[PDB]
Formats: sequence, C-alpha cells, structure tokens
Amino acid sequence: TDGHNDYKYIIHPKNRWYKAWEMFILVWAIYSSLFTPMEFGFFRGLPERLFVLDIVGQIAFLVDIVLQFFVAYRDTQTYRTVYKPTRIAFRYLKSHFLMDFIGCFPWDLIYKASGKHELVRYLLWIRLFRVRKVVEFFQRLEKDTRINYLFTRILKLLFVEVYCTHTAACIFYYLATTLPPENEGYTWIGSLKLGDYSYENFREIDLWKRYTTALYFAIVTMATVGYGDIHAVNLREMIFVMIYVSFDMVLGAYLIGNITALIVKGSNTERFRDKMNDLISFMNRKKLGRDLRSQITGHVRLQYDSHYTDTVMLQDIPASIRAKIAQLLYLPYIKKVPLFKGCSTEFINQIVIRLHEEYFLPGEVITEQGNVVDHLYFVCEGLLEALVTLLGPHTSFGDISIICNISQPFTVRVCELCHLLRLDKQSFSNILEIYFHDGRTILNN
Amino acid sequence: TDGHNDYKYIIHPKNRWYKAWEMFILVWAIYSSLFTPMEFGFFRGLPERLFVLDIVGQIAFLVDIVLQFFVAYRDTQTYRTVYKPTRIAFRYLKSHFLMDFIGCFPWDLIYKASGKHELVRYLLWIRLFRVRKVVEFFQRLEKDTRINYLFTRILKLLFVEVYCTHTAACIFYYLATTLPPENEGYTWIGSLKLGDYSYENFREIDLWKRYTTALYFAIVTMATVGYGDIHAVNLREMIFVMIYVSFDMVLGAYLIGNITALIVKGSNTERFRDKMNDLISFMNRKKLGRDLRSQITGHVRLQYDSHYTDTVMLQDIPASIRAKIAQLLYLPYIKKVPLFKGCSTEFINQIVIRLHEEYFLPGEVITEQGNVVDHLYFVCEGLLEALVTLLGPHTSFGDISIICNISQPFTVRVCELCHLLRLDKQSFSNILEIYFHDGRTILNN
Amino acid sequence: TDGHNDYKYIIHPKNRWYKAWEMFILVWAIYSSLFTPMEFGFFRGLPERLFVLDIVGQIAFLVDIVLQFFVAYRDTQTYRTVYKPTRIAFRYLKSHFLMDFIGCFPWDLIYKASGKHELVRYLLWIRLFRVRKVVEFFQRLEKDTRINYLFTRILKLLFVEVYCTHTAACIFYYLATTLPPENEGYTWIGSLKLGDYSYENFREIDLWKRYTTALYFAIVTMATVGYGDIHAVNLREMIFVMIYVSFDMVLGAYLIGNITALIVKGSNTERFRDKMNDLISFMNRKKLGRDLRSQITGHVRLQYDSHYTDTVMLQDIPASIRAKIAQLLYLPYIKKVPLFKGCSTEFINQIVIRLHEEYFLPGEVITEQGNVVDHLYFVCEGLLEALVTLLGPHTSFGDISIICNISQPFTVRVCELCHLLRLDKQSFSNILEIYFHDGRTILNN
Amino acid sequence: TDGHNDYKYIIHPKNRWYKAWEMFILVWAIYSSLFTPMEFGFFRGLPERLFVLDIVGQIAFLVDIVLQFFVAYRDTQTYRTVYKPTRIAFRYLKSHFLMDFIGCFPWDLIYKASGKHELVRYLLWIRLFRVRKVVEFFQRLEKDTRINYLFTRILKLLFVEVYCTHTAACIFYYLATTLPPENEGYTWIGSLKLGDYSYENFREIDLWKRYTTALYFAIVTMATVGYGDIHAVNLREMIFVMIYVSFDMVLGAYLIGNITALIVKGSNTERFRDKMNDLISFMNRKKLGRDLRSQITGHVRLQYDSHYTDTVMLQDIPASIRAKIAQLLYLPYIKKVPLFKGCSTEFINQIVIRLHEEYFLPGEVITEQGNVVDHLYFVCEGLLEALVTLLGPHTSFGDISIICNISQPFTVRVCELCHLLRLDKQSFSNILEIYFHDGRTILNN
Ligand SMILES: [K+]
Ligand SMILES: [K+]
Ligand SMILES: [K+]
Ligand SMILES: [K+]
Repeated sequence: TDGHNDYKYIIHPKNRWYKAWEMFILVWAIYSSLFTPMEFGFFRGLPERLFVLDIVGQIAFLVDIVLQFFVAYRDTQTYRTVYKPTRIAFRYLKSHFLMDFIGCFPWDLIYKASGKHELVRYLLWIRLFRVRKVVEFFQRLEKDTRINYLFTRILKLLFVEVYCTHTAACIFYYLATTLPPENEGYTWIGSLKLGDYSYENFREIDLWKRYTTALYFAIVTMATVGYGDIHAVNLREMIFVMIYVSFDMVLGAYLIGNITALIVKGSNTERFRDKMNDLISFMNRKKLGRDLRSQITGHVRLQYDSHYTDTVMLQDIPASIRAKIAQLLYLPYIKKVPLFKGCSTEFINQIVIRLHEEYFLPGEVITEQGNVVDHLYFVCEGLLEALVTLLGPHTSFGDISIICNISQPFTVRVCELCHLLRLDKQSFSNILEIYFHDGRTILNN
Repeated sequence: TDGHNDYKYIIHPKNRWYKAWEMFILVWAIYSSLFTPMEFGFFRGLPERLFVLDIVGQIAFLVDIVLQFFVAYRDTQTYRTVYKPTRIAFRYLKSHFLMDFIGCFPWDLIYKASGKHELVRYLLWIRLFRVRKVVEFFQRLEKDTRINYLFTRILKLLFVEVYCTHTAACIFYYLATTLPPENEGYTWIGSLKLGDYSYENFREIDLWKRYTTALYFAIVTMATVGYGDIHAVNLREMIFVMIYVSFDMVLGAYLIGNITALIVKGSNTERFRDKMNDLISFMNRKKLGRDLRSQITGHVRLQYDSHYTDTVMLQDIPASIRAKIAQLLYLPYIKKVPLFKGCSTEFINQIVIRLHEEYFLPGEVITEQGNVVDHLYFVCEGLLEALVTLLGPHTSFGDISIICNISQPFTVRVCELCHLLRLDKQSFSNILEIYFHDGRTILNN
Repeated sequence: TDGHNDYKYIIHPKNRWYKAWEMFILVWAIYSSLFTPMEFGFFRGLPERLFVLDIVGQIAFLVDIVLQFFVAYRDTQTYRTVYKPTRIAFRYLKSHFLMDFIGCFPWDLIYKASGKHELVRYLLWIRLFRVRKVVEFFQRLEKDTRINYLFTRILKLLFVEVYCTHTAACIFYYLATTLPPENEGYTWIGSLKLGDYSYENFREIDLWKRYTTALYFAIVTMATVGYGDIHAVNLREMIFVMIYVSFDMVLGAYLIGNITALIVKGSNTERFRDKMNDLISFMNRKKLGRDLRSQITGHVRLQYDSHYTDTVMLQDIPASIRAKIAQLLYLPYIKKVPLFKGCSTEFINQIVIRLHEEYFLPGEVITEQGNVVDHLYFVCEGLLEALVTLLGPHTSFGDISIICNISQPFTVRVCELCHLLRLDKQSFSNILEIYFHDGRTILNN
Repeated sequence: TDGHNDYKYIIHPKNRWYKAWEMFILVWAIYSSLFTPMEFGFFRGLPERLFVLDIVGQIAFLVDIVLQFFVAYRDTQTYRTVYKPTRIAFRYLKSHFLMDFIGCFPWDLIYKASGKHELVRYLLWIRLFRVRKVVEFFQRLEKDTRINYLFTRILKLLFVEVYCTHTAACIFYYLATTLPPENEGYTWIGSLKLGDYSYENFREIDLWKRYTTALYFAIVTMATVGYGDIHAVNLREMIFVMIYVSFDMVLGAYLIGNITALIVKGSNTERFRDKMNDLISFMNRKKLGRDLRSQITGHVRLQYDSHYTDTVMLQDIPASIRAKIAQLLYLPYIKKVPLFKGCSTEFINQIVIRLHEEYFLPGEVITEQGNVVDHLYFVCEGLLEALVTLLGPHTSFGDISIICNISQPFTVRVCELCHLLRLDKQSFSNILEIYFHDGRTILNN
C-alpha cells in the first residue's frame, strides 16, 4: 500500500532519529536569530575571542542544508508521501534554498578583507530568515496536542513582542554611532546623565551597561509608560521612534482582542451555573417549599457533571462505533434480569439507543405508586429499597406496569450512590412493533 | 445513614462555633500577609516595641495547625464525609503541613542570635503562603450566594493588584539599601529632590514618608501614567522595572477582557427592548393606524415582565414538582365554574399544562363575537364586562362555543387589572380523546 | 375609569405646562452642580458681585420644593396613578425632602457671620445631590425614543468623565491653599515654572489662569498621557493622585468594554453580506457558469432588503392585528382574478397567511414550462410577458396547472420592476380540505 | 430595455475611459488635502517657487467640475439609470456644486493683493472637502471585492489617524506664531532645548526640522506615551491639547473595539477544532480502544474539509440552479450502473437531492455483512475491494439488499483515495412511492 521504500535513500519524516535532529537545530536557530542584531549594532567587526564560535555556528546550518535533499514529504492535494528524489529536489530549489544558502557565507571575514566598507555589513540581516524554524514549531504545536488553539495563539503573540523589543533596542543603539565622536553631545546616549553618573565618551563603556540601558528604554516605550529620562534628540531618532510606536499600538490592540476572545467563549460549567440562578429565581419569585427543591438542586448539580456527555454523541456523526461500544458497555449488566432471558441478539444490540446515564444522591425517591410510568430504570450497582423488596445490582423494575399500562405497586427509595439508566418505551414500543421474537420471550414469564 | 459519630472527637465542618474560628483566622492571615514585605524591606531587625506583637502573631497559627487533625472533610469522587482520624491526618501531612509548620518559626530571633547574616532573613518570604485563606474565602463565596460569578471574578482580580503594588513598593525600596551609604547618590531615592525638599541621608527619614513615596511610584507605574519625577538610575533597578511592567501589561489586558465579557452578556430586559424597536419599525416602514398598535405596545411592555417565566420551566428538566405546584396554584380558582363541576381528579391534575399566565391593562378588548375561538381564558380576579353579563373572579367563558365550533355571542371588554390564564384546546382535545369521565361531566350542563 | 379628578388640586405629570417647568429646572441644576466646586475651591467667601446671583439661585429650588406636594405619581406594583394628597406627601417626606431642603440654606452668609470657621464651608458639598435631575433626564431618554439603548449608555458614561475631571481639578487646587503662604515653595503650584513665567505669589494671579492650569493637569492625567511638567510634591497631594488614577483605570476599562459590546452586536445587513461570500465561495470552489448565478446574486441583493420583514412577524406574538392588516393590504389586488370570483369571505381572510413579499429585477425568468409547480405568484403591478399573453397588474397565473398536477404551458419572463407574492399550495390544500364553498367557486370557471 | 442613448451626450458611469479619469483625480485630491494645512501653518504667503504648482493644481478640479454635468447616475428608490440632462444638473446643483466651486478660487493671490489681512487666509480650510473622493473610494471598495467588510473598516479607521496627527501638528505649530517675536520665550518651540542645540530665533530654522519636531510631538501624544521633553507653556496651547487628547481617547477605544469584534467572530475551521477536543475528551473520560477511533478522527479531519459545503446550500434560498448543476455534476457518473439502465428522466433529475459528498482515507472499512443497510454509496472513482469483487469507478453497491430488506453479502474495504456519495432510501422510497416507471426499470434486472 506504500508503493515505495524501493529507494532506501530517503528518510521518513516521522523517524525517531530525525526528530532528534530537528530539535537540535531549533536551539541553534534561536541563538542565531538573537545574536545577529547584537553583532550588527554594538560592534564594527568581531573581536578575536568570538572567532571559533562564529565559524562553528555555520557548520550546523550547512549540514541542515544538505539534509533536505533526502526527506520525504506529504503532498497537499493528494495525501500520499512522495519518495522520489527529483520531486524532492525541485520543491526545495523553488522554496527555501537560496536564502538558506547565502545566509551561510562568512560575512565577517569578507568585511575585514575588502577595506571595511560599511555596506557589506548590511548582508547580516538575511540571517533573520532562520525564525522559520520557530514558526514551524509553533505550527506543529497547535494541531496535535491537548491544549486549545487560542491559548497557543496568545503565547505565539507574546513571543513576538520580546523579539521586537530586542531588535528595536539594537537599532536604537546603532543610530547613535552614525555621527562622529566630536558631535557626541547631539545624541541620545552621549548627552545622558542619570543620578551622579555621566554617559560621556560612551564607546568605552562596557557592553552590558549599554545594552541594558537600550533595552530599558525599549521595554518602557513598548508598555506605553514613558518616563522621559531617556528620549530622542536627533531627527533620525525621531523618525525611528515615530515608526516604532505606531507598530506597537496595533500589536497591543491585537493582544487585548485575543485575550477578550478567549474569555468570552467560556466553558459549559458556567453555562449551567447561570441556569441554576434562573431556575431558583423562578422558584422563588413566587413562594414554594424548600425540601424537594433543595433535593432537585443537588440533583442537577450532580447531573450536569454527566449531561455534557449526551449532546456530543447523540447523532452528530453517524458512527457504528457507538453500536460497538454500546454492546461493550451497558447490557453486560442488563442480560441478568429475567426480562431479557431469551431475546434475540437483534433486540440486544437494538435496545442500546436510549439508555441515558445519570448519577444520584443517597436521599432521593426513585419511583411512585400512584403513577403512569414514564421512565424505566436499569441499574449498574445498587442497594436500594422499596416498601416489599430491596433491589440490588444487575436488576430492573418498572416493566411490571408500563406495557400493560398499570400503576406500579412499589415505593422505591434509596440510601446509596446511584448509577441507573433511563429508558422511554417510545423506542421500545416502536421497534418492538417490528420485531417480536423478543416480545414472545419477554412475556414468557 | 451517617455511619459515624461513633468517634465524638471529630468536628463537623459546618458547625456554628467552627465557622466563627474560621473568620477569626482570616483577619490574622490578611494582617500577616501585609506586614511581611514591610518587615523585610524597611528594617534590618525589628525594634523593641514590636516584640510582643511578633510573638502573639504566631500563636494563633500554631493553634490553627493543631486544629486540622480534628476536622471531617468531604471526599471528591465519593460524596460522603470522612470521619476517620488516620485518613484525616495523612491528607493533611501530604498537602499543607510543611509550609504552615515552618512558617511559624521565630525568624527574627534567629537572625539576631546567629551573627546577623543576611541570608537568614530571606526565609520570611514563606509566610506569604497564608493568602491561601483568602483564595479559599473567594472560592467559597462564588458558589453559594445570590451574586453572579463574573462580578466576583472581577472583584477577585481587583484584589490582586493592590497586593502586587504593595509588594513591588517594598522590593523597590529594598533595592536601594543594598549599596553602602557612601554611594547614596547613585540610587533612586538618594538623589531625589521634590520642590525645595531634599531626600539626602535617607535612612533617618521617618517610616511613613519613605513608604508613601515608594507606594506613590508603584501606583503611578501600575496605571501606565508615568510622570517621570521618580525613576530608576541603577542597573538592578532597571532590571526590576523591566520585569514589573511586563507583568502588569498582561494583568491590565485581563481586567479589560473580564469587564467586556461581563457587559456583552447582557440581560433579557434589553433582549426584548430591541424587539420593541424591530416591531415598531416594521409597523412604521409601511403606514398603519396608531390606536391599537399603541395598545399592543403597552400590552407587550406589561407582558414581557412575565414571559421570561415560561421558557425556564417549559420542559428543561422533567420534574413532578411542577405538577405538585400546578395542583397548588391554578385550579383552586378554576374548580368554581360549572365547567369542572364533576370531573375526575385525573382531569384536574391533567388540565394544568397549558395555563400560561399573562397580565393586562384596563383598556383592552378581551374577546370577539364574529370568531372561531383560539384561546380559553381562566380568570384569577376580575370585574370585566360583556355587551349581557359582567364576568367576575373564579369564572370562565369561551367554552360555550369552541368544542361545538360555534362563534361566541359575547363582546367581552375590560376596565380593571387582569390576571387570566391561556388555554389552547389542542391539549384539551388530545387528552379528552383519552379520558372522557370528565367529558360526561362537562356536558352534564 | 379614572376614579379621580374629584380633587382638582393635583397636577397630572404629563401636562404641557408642567413639562415646561421640568426643563427650566434642569438648566439650573446643571449650573448649580458646576459652580459649587469652584466656589469651594478657589475662594474663601464670595465677593460682592456674586451676591444677587447667589440669592436668586436658591429661589427656584425652593419653588421646586413646594411644587412636589401637588404632583400625581404612577404606582409600581399596581399601574394606576395616585391622586391622593397624603399618599403623595408621605412618599416625598420619606424619599427626597431632607437633602433638598437643607441644600437651600444660605451657607455663604452663615460662614461670614459666625467668625469664619472653615468647617462650616464643608456643607456646600450637599448641593451635589442636584445631579438627580440629570440622571432622571437620562433615565427618561433611554426608554421612549428611536435611539438604541447602548449608544445612550455610552453618552451617559461620557458625561461622567467631564464632571469627574472638573471636580478633581477643583480639589487639587484646594489642597495647595491648606499650607501658609510662607511654605509656598513646597506646593505643586507655588514651585511651578513654565517657559520664562513664574507662578510665585500665586494667590494674586487671576482666576481663569489658575483654573486653566488645574484643568490642564487633570485632563492630561485622565487620558494617561502624563507629561510630567506639573506633578505633586507633598504627601497629601501624593495621596490624592493615588486615589484618583485608581478610579479612572476602572472608568476607562468600562468605556472600552461598552464600545466593544456595541460593535460586536452588529446589524443584519452585514449578517447577510458574509452569507454572500460563503455562497459565492461555494459556487467557485468548484467550477460553474457565470450568467444565472450573477442573476441570483443580484436577486438576493434585492431580496435581503425585504426578507428581514419575515421573521419579525412570522409567529412571534399571536396577534389578530396581522389578520386585520392582511385583509387591509394584499387581497384588494387579488379579488380581481376570476380565480376568487365567488369565494366565501372565510377563504378571503384565510388565504392571507403565506403570501410572502419579494421584489425582482427586469431580467429574470419567472416560470418554466417543463415543471411541477411549487410557488404561485400574485402580482401587485406588472407588464410581464409570456411566450401567448402579457400578464399585467391585479392578475395571477400558475393555478391552471398545480391543483390538477399539470405542467405549465407558459414561458413567463419579465422586463419591468416586480412586486409579486409567493404561495405554496400546502396551506391552500390543507385549508381547502376543510372549506370547499370556495372550491366550488374556484372550479366554477 | 434601456429607453435611452437617444441623447449621445451623456457618459455611462461604468465606461473604461471614465474610470481612468476617476483615479487620476484621486491622487490630486490626496495631494491637495495634505498640502493645505502645511500651507496654512508654516507660511504667511507662498514663495515664488511654488507659483506654477499652485496654479496647475486648480485646473484639474475645474475640469472635474465641468465634467459632472455629463454623467448618468443610478436612482435610489427606482433602479434605472437616469440619462436626462436637467435631472443630472439639478442634483449636482443641490448636492456638491457650491463648495467645489468656491474651493477653486486663487486664495493666495487674493491675500497678497488686498493688504495682507489675516482673516482672508482662513478660507483655505474649505479645500479639505476634497477628502470626499477618498471616502467614496473606500465606499466603493467594501462592496464589490473578495475581502471581508470588517478588515476594510479597520483600514479605513487607520487612515483617519494619520490625517488627524498631521493636521494637529500643523495647528500646533501655527499657534506659536500668533505671538510677537519679542515674546518668543513664552512659546513651546521658542523655549525648547534638546541636547546641546537651542531652538531660539525659530523663524529662520529650515522647514523640515520644524515640521519633524511638530510631527514627533503629535505622534508621541497620540499613542499616549508622553515623554515630556516637549510640552505646552501657554494658555492657548493648553486649551488645544485639552481638546486633542479627549478626541483620540474615543478614537483609540473605537480601534480596540473593532479589532476585538474582528477576532471574536472567528472562522469555521476552529469551530470544528474545538469539537475534536469535546469528542475525544468524551471518548477518553471513560476508557475505550485506540485503533478505530484514530480512524474516525482522521475521518472527521478529512470530512470537515467538505462538510461546510452542505449547510450553505441545503435549502437557504429555493433555487432551480441547484437542480441544473445537480444534473450537471453527479449522475453523468451514475447512469452507468445497471441500476438506472432504463429509468425515466423524471427520476434522473429527481434522484439528485440527497447525494452528499464525502472523501475518505486508504485504510477504512466501507460496508458490513451482518447489517441492515442505512446508506447507499455512489462512487466517482475507485479501486476498492470486497471479500468476491473489486468495485471500480462509475459503479454502485448496497442496493442488492436494502429495498428487499436483506443483509449485504459483501465485506467492502479500501486501499485508495475515496470520492463516493451518500444516499438514504428515505427520499428514494417516498418519491419511488409516487413514480414507478423507474421502479419497473430498476427491477428489470
Ligand atoms: K499610557
Ligand atoms: K508618560
Ligand atoms: K504614559
Ligand atoms: K513623562
């Protein structure tokens, strides 16, 4: 049914070893996309101590480049995995090969060996295409797990603001170095003074102090607090902050809208907790007794912990798996009454449709004597009494009266924890109207 | 049905005296969780005047520790209260015993008697586990009262912001004391100047001025106003404010989303106030008369003050309590017509299903002469006329015409306040089709 | 039906002259609730030029006090207007008499004539109970007009922010005057300097400059901009601004939530504009022709301008007014076919139920030849052709084929603007199954 | 059907050349509405180099004025295009002629030639009525394209904030020039100092520096950041900023509400992605097997990519176009079974109602042996097996058993990609109950 593995060169994408390589390269992509604006903004050429780290950081991405010619992929309009080499290679060469290949050049060595022209350093910015691995990690997370999709959209949106503030801090520091050191007093950092400390001659301050000051400015700006102890003084800095606040206005509105859309679509538990209020306000706008309505409030409080299970599989998709699990679950404790002592298997797998499951309290009254019967009760386990018999597990009652349209002679009550099954004789009568092999064996008592 | 109180050592959790102890310890937990950051941040060791208060404040929590081995608790998967001592003790020793016990040590005396090492004072922060009583108070409030659940979620969220601003103010003051007094001018408070007052030599300013300044900074920061007369100058202070504003951005978005989700799920009164607009715009997009549509607008305005009571108990839960209250309410003013002079009790408790309650105005017209009858009217009290008889309380009409399919001879009108009951003869005919002991006695006139 | 006007002292509340007095006193209540914080905050005793205005401003409220013993009011649980004098007077004396009476005392003369004690001036603040007229004006506006209720709730909430900023500005100015003039440099205004202008000796600056500065501070604070050129320097001013920003945080969240809840509950026009997109995307996800689907898109675009009128009066309230207007509208252009040449009036007022109104385009095809008929068309006006006759106004067709279950012989098309009525013969057949006096006269052709 | 083009002077509004003129004038309207506040605010009379541009800019609007007497327009209450000259001219002369005509006067030459009175320059502000073309462009965009209406409302609202900040910057600069140059130190720009640069003698600073400073202030104010390095010092400037922040508070609340209302009305894909979670949590709250429920989860994942197509054309509008495309699509691969070898065309175009389209996986089981048949399967293409025959394209099965109420003898399974059609024999039986010409030819095998 595969039609392939006649090649034995191609890697199945859901292999165990290949999924270990994919999480190795994601950490390198996270590190490489955080270091690149710091390399562009705070240096003009790397020092000697970062040479071997800069060389090692590209070998992993070159190995990842050569691996993509050996991976099978799943087609979109069809749903078969392609195992053919030329179809793999042409899809790679038309999608992602070019930027991945030219982001692996040694751009720090080319800058130092060609007379230190500043426009050569602008090609470092194409290494920010490596966040593709992070967006593919977030795309794979939201489909196949047990967490809802809106929470992952909030976490995905929260990851974007960290990256945007870090990049804005690096660019805001870089703009101050495009003036000569003799015009230092006309920049945002060369004229800064905080406490009794002066930021003059700022190119010789160590790296983490400058980075912390720039990140402090960017994070205070992004939250719209804006103290004003650090601000812009140039025209280029004014243009940069005018672009930056316009972007994060829309970003903050998107975050607020996503959190609101999460909260508005609340859960079903509070979709019946309000119904509690409507019912008891109806019961108390006029006057009424207190005892058996407190009984029915405890009843619905334990009943709504099971009644969400009804609507999800009433008839939403027409599966025969519900017939399989219905033969699996209910009637292996219902064959044991003499009611179904000799019914055909047609009626055993036909009965299962309207056995609704509800749980009850040790203080309710089960059935009435002066009654026309409505529901038939089918017990899982029980120690429940009646005042003439005490009904136990794997039993039933009520069918002594309903088909012959008689009142029940029993006053059935409870002292224990309940698991019984509903039955209306609407479905019993209409399919007993078709098949009566059972109906002979039901009235054979 | 209890199976216990054979021990007589165990306290029922819904006792009257025990609920007085629970509100005594909640005030101590509120006080103890507000004083602990002020003790950590503004002192290095307590003075002499707080000694007896510090000793007394732990005795109540030790007594509360020894009381938890004597309280019965309600099981989760079962719903019976456990009264056994070893099952109580093992649940306490696996849940909450450790942090409650080690938060009761005298950590101020241990700090002074071991050479004043600063790391010993960090163990004061485990006394913030005593806000468990406040979150359990807010969990008990939202289930069993007459207030809706979203308003309590807004009040619960508003309590968190007070506690967060108070703790942030204490930590922001504490960070300034981790420098020596000779580097005082490189702190946020040691370099502050407001008006013509200087904050130098700040360790000798009295306590409430320092606390008020720090709380003013924290509350102005939390609302995102940010005047900038107080700000950070260090690197540790910059890192602290970078963490703090990122937290309250998400907190403010959560508050806005909760208030919006409260407002969007509006009440039913304005769910028919718009329906007023749709109906009268339909009536006025074409031309129509004015008199009897003003009648029906006053009619629906007094009718929608009762028609919310229909849907809540049509058939939502299948209770026989509605049959009990239906025998209790309606027909003790409906037996008094000669219509039901001799009907069986089966028909008396069967009739009750489709008597819908509506109230009317002193100016409407009740019934028509040239008619096929649709509704049957069953009056609570009345002084209403017809032009040949004036119908009063405990009466009926319309049944002279409907079962024999005749037109009504009466022109029934009103001058008084109305309480009558609807009836369609759909239900009357289909259950009169089953039982006619009544039907003999109805036509016995 | 009134039972009263046997008194002739009492004023009906919906009189014409009394509604002129109610709008006279509303302007005085607006003026009196804006002037009172300016009188408290910017003066210590009024000057001579405001004496006659201060005296005149209380006479109107005294006259309004004596008028409330002569107004009839509508009861709540009943809905009759009460005309009895003692029932009027006791309701006034238990609701609103006390604060209205003691807000009319001459508190400026009492302050000057009792030694100028400052605590006497605090009784001016009970004149802010006169905003009751504004909240009653906003309560009367939202019930009985043609504007929706959420827009009036937004305008009501926008009125509150103006009043809150004006009162906060007056209190913020008042706090600076509670220090002596020798400690002037320790206040927010006594130490202010803007441009090359100094605010020293601030008690002799004229009134509108001081008021404009305080209102500028309050409005910049309320919008959370916070420039920081004006700020607090005292402890009492810090406590005041800490209270003030906490209030308007919740106020701004309430405003955002109300505007969002207005926008989310959009109109029905865009509730079918999306349905346009779903239908044409279904029609274009597979391939299809272009001509007659462009016809049906123009059809539904002119059809949804009338199909909102269906659901509002299908069966929502069971009125006979729809039978009255149904005899008024449709069939006075439908009696003119020989189809209903002699039907009984029972069938004339019975037919009206399923004549749905739709409008059409000059390019559609009306009917088919090779057909089993589904709908019957009942024209208002027309010049529509068929290829053998050209059907005009007050006519019909299709009934030549449907009751005898024949195909139609006509190919009916259009060139003009359409107003015809639907009819399914489901309703025609089931009520023709009951009454056939008509059925003789229908087949009398 | 037109009734016109007997004039040959009038231009049809959907001509090809006229739609080229409409986009030419939109660029001139955008330029003219951006230049006018810069001409009012930063100059007192234009210089010599802008003379020919100022003259040329009005000739296009004069030509556009004379063109509007020759355009046909579509009536509102009718839907016919009017081609009559006097009806065109009177609508123009009552709607838009006056402001368009008097905005074309040479107001720069009139100011210089009448003694330079400043009130003459205020008539430049009536050229801001030319944004009518931009609001008509945004009105035409949102009706007839493939983008949803709420996204265009967000983009329309984002365009307003750019125009409002640009106009506010020009007015804020203009207010500083209304004082003499000797009171320069009492303005916002004449007292400004940034870094080591001073803004004194500000009328001789070049234009783009002044404009960039004013726009930086306005954009920082609009986002509610508010650094405070530029602020107001006068009373007129205070009044202007008090008006401006009150406007953009409501504007920001409107933007947040629109984005939230976009996000809350999410798409249908995540309206079944939650249903995945509810179904598998129902299947895993009790214990169950893993194999065939993983089958049905892959089934519903490929099934919900087609089941949105059902509800949109079940019965929403009653079109015969669905009968036309139903004869076009399905049964030209269903005539090829001997099941419909000789049925009448009535049954061929009657069958089409309940053939629902679903797609399946290469691993499912199609049918059962021990069965009462529910659905009938009608294949597009297939290579599917049974264990006795391998069923291919243009075939069917299941009808060997269902009409005679027999069990199926086949165990039908799959290995390929599925396109089969559902059929319940409810519709087959009820319309086979009417027409049995087919029923003879179905049982003719
Ligand atoms: K802000
Ligand atoms: K600020
Ligand atoms: K701010
Ligand atoms: K500021």
